[PDB]
Amino acid sequence: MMTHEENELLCRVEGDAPMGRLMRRHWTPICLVEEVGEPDGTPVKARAFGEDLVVFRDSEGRVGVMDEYCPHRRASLVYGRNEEGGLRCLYHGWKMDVDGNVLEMASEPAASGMVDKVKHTAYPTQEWAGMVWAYMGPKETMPEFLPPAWAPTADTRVSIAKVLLPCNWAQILEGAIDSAHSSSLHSSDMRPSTDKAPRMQVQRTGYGFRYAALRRPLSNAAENDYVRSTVFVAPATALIPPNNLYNVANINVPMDDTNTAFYFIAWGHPSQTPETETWRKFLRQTVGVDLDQNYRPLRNEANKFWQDRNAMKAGNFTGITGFPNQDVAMWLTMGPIADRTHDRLGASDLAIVEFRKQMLDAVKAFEQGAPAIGTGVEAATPTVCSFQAIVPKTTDWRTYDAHYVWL
Amino acid sequence: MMTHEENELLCRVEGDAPMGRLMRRHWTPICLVEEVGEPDGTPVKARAFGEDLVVFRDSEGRVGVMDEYCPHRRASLVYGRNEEGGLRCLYHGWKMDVDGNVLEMASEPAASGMVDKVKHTAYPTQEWAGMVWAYMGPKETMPEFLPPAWAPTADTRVSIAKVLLPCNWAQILEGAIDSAHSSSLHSSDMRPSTDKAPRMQVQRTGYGFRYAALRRPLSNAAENDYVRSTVFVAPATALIPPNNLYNVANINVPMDDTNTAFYFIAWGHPSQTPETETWRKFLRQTVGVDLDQNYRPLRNEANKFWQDRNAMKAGNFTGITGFPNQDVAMWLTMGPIADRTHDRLGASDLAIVEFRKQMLDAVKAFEQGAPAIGTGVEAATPTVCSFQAIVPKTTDWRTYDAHYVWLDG
Amino acid sequence: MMTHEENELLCRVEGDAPMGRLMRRHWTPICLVEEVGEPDGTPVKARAFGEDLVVFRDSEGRVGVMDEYCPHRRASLVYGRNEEGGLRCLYHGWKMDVDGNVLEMASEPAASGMVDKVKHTAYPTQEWAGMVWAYMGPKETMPEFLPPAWAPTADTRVSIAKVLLPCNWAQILEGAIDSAHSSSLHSSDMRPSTDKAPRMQVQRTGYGFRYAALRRPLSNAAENDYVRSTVFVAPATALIPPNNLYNVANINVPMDDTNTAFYFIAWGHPSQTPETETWRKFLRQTVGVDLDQNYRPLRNEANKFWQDRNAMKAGNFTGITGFPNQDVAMWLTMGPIADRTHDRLGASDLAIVEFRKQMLDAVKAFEQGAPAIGTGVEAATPTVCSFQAIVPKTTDWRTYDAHYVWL
Amino acid sequence: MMTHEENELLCRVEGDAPMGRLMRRHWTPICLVEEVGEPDGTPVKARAFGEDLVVFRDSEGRVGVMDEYCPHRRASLVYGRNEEGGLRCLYHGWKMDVDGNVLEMASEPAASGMVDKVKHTAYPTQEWAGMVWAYMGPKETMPEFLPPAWAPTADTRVSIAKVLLPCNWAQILEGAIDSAHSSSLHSSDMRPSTDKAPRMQVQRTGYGFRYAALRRPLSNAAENDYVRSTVFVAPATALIPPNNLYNVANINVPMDDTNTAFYFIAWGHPSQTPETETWRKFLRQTVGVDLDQNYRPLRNEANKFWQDRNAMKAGNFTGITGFPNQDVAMWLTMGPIADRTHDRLGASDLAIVEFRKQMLDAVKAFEQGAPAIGTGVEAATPTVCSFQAIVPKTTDWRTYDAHYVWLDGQDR
Ligand code: FES
Ligand code: FES
Ligand code: FES
Ligand code: FES
Ligand SMILES: [Fe+2]
Ligand SMILES: [Fe+2]
Ligand SMILES: [Fe+2]
Ligand SMILES: [Fe+2]
Repeated sequence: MMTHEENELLCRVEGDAPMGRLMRRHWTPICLVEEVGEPDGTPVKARAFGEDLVVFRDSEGRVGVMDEYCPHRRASLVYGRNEEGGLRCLYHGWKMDVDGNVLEMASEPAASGMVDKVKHTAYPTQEWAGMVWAYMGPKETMPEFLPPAWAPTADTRVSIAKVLLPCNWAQILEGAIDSAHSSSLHSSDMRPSTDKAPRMQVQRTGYGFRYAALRRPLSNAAENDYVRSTVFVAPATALIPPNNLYNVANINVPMDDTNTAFYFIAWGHPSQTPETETWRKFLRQTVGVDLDQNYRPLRNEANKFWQDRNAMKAGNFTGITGFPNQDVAMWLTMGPIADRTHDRLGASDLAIVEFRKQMLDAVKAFEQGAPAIGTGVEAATPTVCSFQAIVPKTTDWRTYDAHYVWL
Repeated sequence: MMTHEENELLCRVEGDAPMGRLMRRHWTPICLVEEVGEPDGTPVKARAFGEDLVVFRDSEGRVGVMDEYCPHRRASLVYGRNEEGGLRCLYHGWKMDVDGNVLEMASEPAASGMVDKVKHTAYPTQEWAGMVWAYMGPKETMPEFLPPAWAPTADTRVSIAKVLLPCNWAQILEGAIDSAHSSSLHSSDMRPSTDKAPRMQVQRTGYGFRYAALRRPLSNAAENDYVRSTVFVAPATALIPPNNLYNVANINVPMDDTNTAFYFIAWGHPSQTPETETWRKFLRQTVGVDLDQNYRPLRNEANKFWQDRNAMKAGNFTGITGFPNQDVAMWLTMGPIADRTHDRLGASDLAIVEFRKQMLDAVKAFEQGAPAIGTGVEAATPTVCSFQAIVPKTTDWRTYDAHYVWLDG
Repeated sequence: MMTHEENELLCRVEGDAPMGRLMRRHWTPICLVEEVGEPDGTPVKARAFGEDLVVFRDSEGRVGVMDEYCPHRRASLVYGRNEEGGLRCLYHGWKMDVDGNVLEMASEPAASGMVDKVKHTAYPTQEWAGMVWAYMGPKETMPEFLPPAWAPTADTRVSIAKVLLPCNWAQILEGAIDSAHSSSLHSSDMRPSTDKAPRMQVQRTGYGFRYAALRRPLSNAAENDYVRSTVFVAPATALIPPNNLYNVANINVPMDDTNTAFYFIAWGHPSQTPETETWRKFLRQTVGVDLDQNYRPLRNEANKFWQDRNAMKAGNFTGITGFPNQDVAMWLTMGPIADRTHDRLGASDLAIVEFRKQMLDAVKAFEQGAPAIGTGVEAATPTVCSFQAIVPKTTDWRTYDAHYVWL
Repeated sequence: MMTHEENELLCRVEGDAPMGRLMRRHWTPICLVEEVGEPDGTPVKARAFGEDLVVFRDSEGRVGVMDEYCPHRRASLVYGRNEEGGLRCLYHGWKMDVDGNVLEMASEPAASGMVDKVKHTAYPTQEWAGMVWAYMGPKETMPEFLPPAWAPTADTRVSIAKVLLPCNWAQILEGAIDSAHSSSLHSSDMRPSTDKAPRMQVQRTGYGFRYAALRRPLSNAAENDYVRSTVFVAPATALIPPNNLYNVANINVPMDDTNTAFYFIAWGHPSQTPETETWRKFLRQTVGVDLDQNYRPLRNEANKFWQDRNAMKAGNFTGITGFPNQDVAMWLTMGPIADRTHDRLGASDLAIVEFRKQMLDAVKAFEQGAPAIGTGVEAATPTVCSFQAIVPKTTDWRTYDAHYVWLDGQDR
């Protein structure tokens, strides 16, 4: 049984919070590449770990991620002019480059003490797989940026739905490591199985854990299992089981203690992996249709996530369209921070139990001096993958030589 | 560098707050005269210093400013019947006059002495320069109402834009004593200088301070300065440099700790000064177009103050229309109470630093029992004015004998 | 100069108007396959040549295209129940199959054999390339359905934007055979040339014509021509010059005399050709963003097609987003039926002149009993293709051996 | 098969049109009582047979129905002041009484000979059964006003849904003389029968016709019939079969050739008949929810009458809420004026066939000088009533001694 205090430790990320300090030891997505446009594009507002950030791509094509508020008198830089190699605040014309250097102050003299040497909070960035990433941890702790398990290479197609969700990251992450839920919630959105009650096994690792959900297959149940294996990559990534054509990953980024940037990714061979808008349409996460311009969902508690009771009477399980929308209805109705003090977990919760244990330990150990889970030598790499396959009851799923879906 | 505690002391006005108590030693604008209409007109809701007020113009034409909540069981009087010399609560028919006497209790037997016992809290009021004013301090401290420096007399055209802004008053006031910002923020809304970096000087006074921004003028920069002088009139009024035709003033009234009634005033000779709707259209502060019926801006953070990025690519500096809306975008994005603990000020902030020093000092002194800054003998006058002028480098600006713009210059 | 009577002959299609009789000798797109759904799906409203149609996919997966009004008392069958092998009107329960046989009249005695005697107007249909096609000509004139030039085969990716436009088809058609327009209208959306004034050459065929716009190339304009060839496929199809990756076609179907279903198609090899939603987003034709649910544009004359004057001052040519929406602005402002009586045509209009001449000749010939242009032996095939290429000055562009783009 | 010319003759009512003339020989509902308010109430805009009307209740409680446009320069009197025994035009202050007499002209010299010489077109009116009625025919043809069949007495509860529909009156009327439609269209809205194909029989009368829909009952089907008898009262009223508690009638007033005021009425003993808002909610014809403030439906073609495809997949027949909205979807999708030249009518259409033949004869006869159908000693009275009952096959339904539903199971 978790305690109130453990819940807080697990979930809070703003400012002081140990869990944030840990998370900030990993490279984090801040926003989509598509949001920042061309050189001199419109500046973008973002939010990670309780901090408001401005993101902008300068004349040379470099992407900056900085504190949103001007270093001078803290007007929002989102309104500023992005040109001639920096972002210029509207108010008194201080201009910053993408590394946070103040290149100029319109109403100030000279250069030696205030003009150049003043440095606006700004983080290292990278662009990869359709996202802008930043390292928001102590600077001297920044590792080399390496390909995530779900975007191994410059030629993988990566297609992203982003949805800003008004609840804490941990209940969303839990929903990616919860194989049984597909067999209820997603049962109108379907495998060689109808088994609703899979056996769970978890293998902890240095970066998180891998787990397998074992279902009785429709044929030769005596002989084999339907294995679906998911990878938990700490702090807040799941590699969930692929389909026959492409892979699927979830990364979640805490905007603050009660909001999360949810990224749902189709990835694989370009000829077998949907493009962005196809993927969004399939998921019902189309900007302008399912989401507003800020990728916030139009489905909400007051319209019951557009649930359709007549669809449900007709045999549609949830009456909610777009399987992630079905997920969201469940997560948001748990409240801004799910109260895990009131859970009644079961066999199906095994990987969620492992998540809670592992992450609580990892944050206490980190606070006492260990490496942040999944950093340095520990890291997951693209050798890590989820998969699904009919497997011999006498083969160890943990040693099964599965690779990501390609060609 | 201010502490959190100094920032609280400067900014908070509600209830006890020292700065509220200081500010209430001065007559305060409550709402526009336009809002109260005619005798027996619709009652108006206002808020000052964290109090909800009802304002109304009775059958004899007198304006009352009173606590909004009925003294019986505290239903809002804003819904009541304004007629026959009083405001009558709908609920049980208690009727108050402009001075908060209860004239009548519809359901109370004249038997009891109740009707003459209850007095509703109501403030002394004045109407002047198109505003309803009230005196919200301890009554025995009420001074004679004298004209503001920006409304000298009955023959002055005074044209007002009112905007209710969801931030704290002090960040708004600071935006009025901040000469350098025009040269960036308002650069597409232009004077005989292209100088963006004015050198600043202040002269402290009994009622606040005057400051001058000096810029190199376009011609004869060798021997002359372009002097723009702004007057800070404590607690929260800036006489901003005039143009060639008319004067510009700003008075800010805290509605509470995180909201302010902003009044942006064109005043001068009628023949040279725009009318109200012309001024509002010029500033894009038109009720029904830029503002709702309560004078709240339709521009906001969610719509990004209607900033148009294509206009900015085309060369417009802020892509925001109406110069005060460009100011508002900056003030509001600093958050409901700007955190000055995080400022990094520079040369261009000298008046703002002065303001913080003087007001923190004035509030401390006032708590210790000194008179509230700018009251009694020390009060600003119509002779105090902002000014703009090409001035010889050998003339001390503090010495320039300026008058407020009138006719012919 | 065209006369009023020639303008009407060319443009009108309702009733027995000869041009509509001519067009109905060709298999015609009625709606997209994506509107009709699964077996027993929601019936769809369509309109072609002045007739309101209902389209539905029955329980066996067959598509019907039928007069919209019930043959009983003419209630709309769009509201009917699509199930159990047919479409049943709500009012008295008459049930039709996709061939317009009445299977049952809920309320009629079976004895007075009326159920066998009543047939409902229903048209032969075909599904191909993501569209539902019908043959709306006299029944015995129905030709074998062959693949159109832009959808050669079952392994071609065809991605379709559909827009319902409130003007007559012919002006929309003309817009696809008007090469010089790209060099103005679409100048901010572009090429091997900045020649704004192409010289024009046309070659008539039995199914339409091909033309070439010849531009001065970026140099070697002494040696070469930059050739873009478009193919007019009568009556209302334009195969437009490819890009280096995929092919583009336009087929327009008159809904009536003043409205047109506009189909703008990307087609080619699946790995080089965008998916539907990608195509629609590129063109700003996304349902729910640019279009309402009936595929009508939200851009219109009262909102000036969302023309942004600020973008124009910043150097964007039109201030209108999505190049087809730029064309649409121009077409709809010419009025419901463009008044060709008041054109002042120039050299750039040669292909438009050919079209006017050929279609007026075609329909005049057809009234006197000539086979409809482009039917039978003369019909365009996938060997007929548009192209674009530098063409050393000394070659007949007419002899150029282009194929569509594939890999 | 009707001709185009016969369709036009049956349906058009504006101005000269003979059907318009025929219909105007009957007292006509113009609006609901509840629209006219109290004395000095807000003037009401109404429209019958192609004329725009203003309706107001004056200071003394009387109701006027008059040409909407001021007799002076034709400004709308709907905007005028209703006070001091009259309606005064805002423009130049001409003031008219409910009889159309000009009481005053604000700007005309007191003894300008013009005052008591201008008469504005104003019709005789009657208030009854929660409606304002007017006599819009030639004044010397006006008959005494008698109770409608469906509102026999001052003690009767009458509850009305009014809906302004954008189609011609005749296709709406036909919808009420079409027993078979209920067994399909209204099959999710349901009786001692599941028979979908009633046998039909008609009995012509001097005011219209009665018809009987005969279905096999669910018990003793070989001996007994379930009889639903509807009465058509010309020109545009149907007394529809009652239920066990109360009575149901439809009166339709053409607003012009392509718009119709539809009144749908529950009536009977006050303790057995729902109140107005009850009835409206049940039918989904509530103002502010189903209808705008002018009683126009928010359900339309563009939103497919809010047809819910999922409800249909779950087994609801039409996916449209409130049985009249189901009717309306069918009527309006036939077009502003249904084209009867393209019908293919079967046995179920017998009452509609009869209505078409009867009303085309009546308007032909009338145009040539016969009395208007259903005027005079010929008038339907409250003795005429629809009914529903199980009846032995050996009994003639024409003979069944029906009375309108009243109390318990006893007559009135
Ligand atoms: S607040 Fe940004 S430059 Fe002054
Ligand atoms: S609350 Fe105001 S009179 Fe009672
Ligand atoms: S109108 Fe369709 S079955 Fe009667
Ligand atoms: S128009 Fe009515 S009084 Fe003149
Ligand atoms: Fe899920
Ligand atoms: Fe400003
Ligand atoms: Fe074009
Ligand atoms: Fe019905």
